Amino acid sequence: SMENFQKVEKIGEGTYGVVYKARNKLTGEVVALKKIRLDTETEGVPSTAIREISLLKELNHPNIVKLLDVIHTENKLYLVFEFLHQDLKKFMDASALTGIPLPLIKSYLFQLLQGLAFCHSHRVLHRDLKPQNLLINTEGAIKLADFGLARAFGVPVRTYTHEVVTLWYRAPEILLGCKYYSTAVDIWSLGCIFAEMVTRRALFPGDSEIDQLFRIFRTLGTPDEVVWPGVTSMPDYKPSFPKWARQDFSKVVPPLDEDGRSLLSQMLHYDPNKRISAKAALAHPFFQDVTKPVPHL
Amino acid sequence: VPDYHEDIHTYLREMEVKCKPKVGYMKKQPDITNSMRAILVDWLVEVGEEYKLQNETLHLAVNYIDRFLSSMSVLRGKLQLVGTAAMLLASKFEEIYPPEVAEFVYITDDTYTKKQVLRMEHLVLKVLTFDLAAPTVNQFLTQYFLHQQPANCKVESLAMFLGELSLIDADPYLKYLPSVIAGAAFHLALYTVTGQSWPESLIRKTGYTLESLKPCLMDLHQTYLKAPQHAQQSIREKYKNSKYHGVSLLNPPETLNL
Ligand SMILES: CN[C@@H]1C[C@H]2O[C@@](C)([C@@H]1OC)n1c3ccccc3c3c4c(c5c6ccccc6n2c5c31)C(=O)N[C@@H]4O
Repeated sequence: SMENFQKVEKIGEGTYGVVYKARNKLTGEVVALKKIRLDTETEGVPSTAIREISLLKELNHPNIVKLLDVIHTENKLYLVFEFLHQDLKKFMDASALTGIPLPLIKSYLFQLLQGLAFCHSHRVLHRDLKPQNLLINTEGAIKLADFGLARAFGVPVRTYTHEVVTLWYRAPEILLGCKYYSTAVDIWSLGCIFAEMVTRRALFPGDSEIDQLFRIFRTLGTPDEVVWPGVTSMPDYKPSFPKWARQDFSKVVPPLDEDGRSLLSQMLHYDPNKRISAKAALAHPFFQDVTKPVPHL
Repeated sequence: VPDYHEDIHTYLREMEVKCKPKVGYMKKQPDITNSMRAILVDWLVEVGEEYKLQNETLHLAVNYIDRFLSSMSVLRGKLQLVGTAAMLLASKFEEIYPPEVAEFVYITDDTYTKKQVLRMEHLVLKVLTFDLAAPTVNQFLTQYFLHQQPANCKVESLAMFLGELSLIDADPYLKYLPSVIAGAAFHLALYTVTGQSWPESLIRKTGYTLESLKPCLMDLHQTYLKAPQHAQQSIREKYKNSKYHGVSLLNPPETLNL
């Protein structure tokens, strides 16, 4: 099964899976192989793999890393993905002296919003958007990767796993333990990523849930019933939360122009219902001049 | 969500055609019958209540079984193994806290081993080619519920009940898509409780009219009337619970007046 693939080098690692760069000896195609370990005398195929695979075979889109094949074996599960050259964080660490030019940021954002709107219109929540999960190729494409934490949602959603999204990119409704969350959690993460692309530092780098929350509040102001009806009813809302004033938005991400600030503020709306949808954001004036600049790696 | 309600509805309508079991598959199974299938599903309903699983999990598991049995010929002594693997797969897909494998082994009262369940889990995944995100009556119902003028918890629970009932009887119900069964179940639930009818706004959403639903509605109406008399009773017992507003105690209408 694996006889047509030739491992080049280890590339990364998950909880179950090890990821290698590999090459198809017959077509020449370079691919990423995620080797998932299976145990008979335990739990079987991990639920993360059950979701990643079944959700990923439905999501064929130019800005979602494509699952090419699943290779079976009574011992192992091999996932064959399209190969991309780096992740967004590594690109940012190497752009750390000059920064990322605004044309590229606009292109990346616009591509991400496309991939994200494709997921949501196919009832999939990613639930772990962060720059390490966003892969970039030498053509200037950026794509969503690691659907390990994703899930198929229902239309009025119901309650799903609370332990969700890497802290820094986690939305306040999850932080405040709402009964229900939806597509708006992915948009919140992209907002954070949008900000981080601009400055090359995390917007809300907290250490705990409360720390994360307070950092959000001190930047966007503490929410009340006016800005977010129901906030004081949230399960982990406390009346003793400090009341910080909302900051001038031009101080949150200083290099951003009016349109960017406008768009960022719609992605970071407290109230999940008013937070912009990925679909709606595609038409934002921020993108009026978007090209696909093909960077320099 | 409400920016994607319609996108999602459209997409589920295309997917329900792809994930449809074959209608005539029981004819082709030498060793099993509709009647044995009914027994399995009713057991799965009890498993569902025993482990407090989502109704979604139940609907998925049955979808996996019908699709598996559409291509794989199975012996009667192995039917419940298929069913256990399906329900385990469904739980891993849909549950926040799936029961562990030992719990699935335990519920089959030492019939099979852990190694068997896990090998069946694998074979099921291969047979379905990992296509687990199947649309169910449940997923359509939940969308149709958004069109209630006043939202009525009795209408909703009764719709789910009738939806669940249709999982038991392959004979008629395999010939209808999840979106059509949901339509029939919503109208029947609406009518029973409030005297209301399939709302005009759902005609615009789905393109289905009372006329297009009538065949399924004819079958579901009968299934509702004869429910207390069916050999399988776990669903009726389940929907006696306050959690489902005891809707299985409500009386069916004697006519639909169509
Ligand atoms: C930055 N984090 C990791 C980097 C490294 O391994 C990880 C585990 C992570 O990438 C998302 N990883 C995955 C995890 C789960 C599913 C798919 C992938 C994947 C793909 C790729 C890469 C990759 C390419 C170049 C350098 C490091 C890389 N990593 C991955 C991948 C890839 O090219 N396609 C896969 O979807």
